[PDB]
Amino acid sequence: YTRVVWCAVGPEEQKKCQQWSQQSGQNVTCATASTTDDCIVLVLKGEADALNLDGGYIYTAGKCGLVPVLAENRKSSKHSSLDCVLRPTEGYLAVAVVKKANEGLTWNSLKDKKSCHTAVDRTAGWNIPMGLIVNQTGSCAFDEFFSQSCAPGADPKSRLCALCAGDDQGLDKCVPNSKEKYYGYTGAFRCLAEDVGDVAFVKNDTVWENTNGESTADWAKNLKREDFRLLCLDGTRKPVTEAQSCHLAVAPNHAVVSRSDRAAHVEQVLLHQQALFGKNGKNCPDKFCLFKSETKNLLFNDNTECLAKLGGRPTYEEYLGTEYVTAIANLKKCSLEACAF
Ligand SMILES: *[C@@H]1O[C@H](CO)[C@@H](O[C@@H]2O[C@H](CO)[C@@H](O[C@@H]3O[C@H](CO)[C@@H](O)[C@H](O)[C@@H]3O)[C@H](O)[C@H]2NC(C)=O)[C@H](O)[C@H]1NC(C)=O
Ligand SMILES: *[C@@H]1O[C@H](CO)[C@@H](O[C@@H]2O[C@H](CO)[C@@H](O)[C@H](O)[C@H]2NC(C)=O)[C@H](O)[C@H]1NC(C)=O
Ligand SMILES: *[C@@H]1O[C@H](CO)[C@@H](O[C@@H]2O[C@H](CO)[C@@H](O)[C@H](O)[C@H]2NC(C)=O)[C@H](O)[C@H]1NC(C)=O
Ligand SMILES: CC(C)Cc1ccc([C@H](C)C(=O)O)cc1
Ligand SMILES: [Fe+3]
Ligand SMILES: [Zn+2]
Ligand SMILES: [Zn+2]
Repeated sequence: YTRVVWCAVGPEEQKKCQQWSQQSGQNVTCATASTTDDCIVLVLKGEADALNLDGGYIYTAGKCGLVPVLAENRKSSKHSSLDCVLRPTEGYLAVAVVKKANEGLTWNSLKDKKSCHTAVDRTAGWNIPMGLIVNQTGSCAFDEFFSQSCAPGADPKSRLCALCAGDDQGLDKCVPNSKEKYYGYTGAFRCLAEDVGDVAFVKNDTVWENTNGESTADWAKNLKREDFRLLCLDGTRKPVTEAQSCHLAVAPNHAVVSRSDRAAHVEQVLLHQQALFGKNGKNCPDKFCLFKSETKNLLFNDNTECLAKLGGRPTYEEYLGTEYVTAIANLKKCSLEACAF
């Protein structure tokens, strides 16, 4: 059935998509929206087929009837010569990161500091750290906990957007797409590295990928792992090598979602597209790589080894788990079941 329309979020994902579209022979084409929620509406209307989503957005989409199709999978220590496509996903570690030089900042003294978040509604950037903090303060006024924030996706006039920079020209401040300089895993870690915020809520991988030479980006060239600490829930501070034992939670991997009636077809095309543009793919290193965009995580995370079949044919609830779903239900109370569209 066998053409797929991919939904790109913002102009740089559009660029990368049009490139993929060309190389694929128009087997994949591109719709673009300004936000993930908008791409979710395109999918429901049937005007696009699929896009890859963080867990907090798999929640939104799943209430509207969309279904997990294929999950991002990275380099697992355990689970050895099992083919990547069939290997269970591990999850990723959500962490809070601070500068070592900012002595005496711990989980217990976050109040009134400056924070950097991936975007409103994302797992490691928003849902986990704010669900914890609402639980802890027994208060729904998360908008008043940090003194200033960059939380792309909140009111550009509020203090939740005060730290956001916008694009090259200072436009589009606090849009939840990669035009916002501090958007996403990479933008929130940048927000911290340049000392705009005191704390970044990212995942474990982000600190490694942008330190000790792994990046090459001008802001990240000189960043050293030993210059950062993770904040643990018991009040302590650990080197970034201790994430197994100092994280806020383990997150379900980003996954491709589609409308249930398109799922089989979307799944077939993507297995064949990764055969060509994935890690060992026929055409990757030389014509086109799907999982590469210079640390920008465009369409897919740059560390993705493959897209993996699911097994258990899970619903979105089962995919996310009862642990994670009740956390979001509870947090959403502050802002009991319906498609928000
Ligand atoms: C913030 O606090 C709320 C309220 O405590 C957390 O939601 C609550 O989560 C618990 C445990 O995950 C749910 O209870 C039960 O857990 C046992 C353990 O296996 C299980 O056997 C039961 O099936 C049940 O799920 C409980 O429903 C839920 N409570 C309410 C009133 O909603 C939430 O996890 C916390 N937020 C974060 C992000 O930490
Ligand atoms: C565009 O899509 C079609 C359908 O998948 C591809 O044409 C098929 O290629 C497969 C695998 O190489 C063959 O075994 C089929 O017999 C072909 N026929 C069909 C189903 O039409 C084509 O490979 C795709 N093009 C690119 C460059 O990605
Ligand atoms: C935190 O993230 C880093 C970055 O992904 C993980 O380290 C990588 O681990 C794989 C094998 O598991 C190695 O092949 C890579 O060379 C490592 N990458 C880098 C950039 O150093 C690390 O394992 C994660 N830590 C935990 C505890 O999950
Ligand atoms: C660790 C992460 C990748 C996911 C994860 C955790 C639990 C479950 C089951 C269905 C559940 O917790 O309800 C599924 C997936
Ligand atoms: Fe995420
Ligand atoms: Zn844990
Ligand atoms: Zn099931």
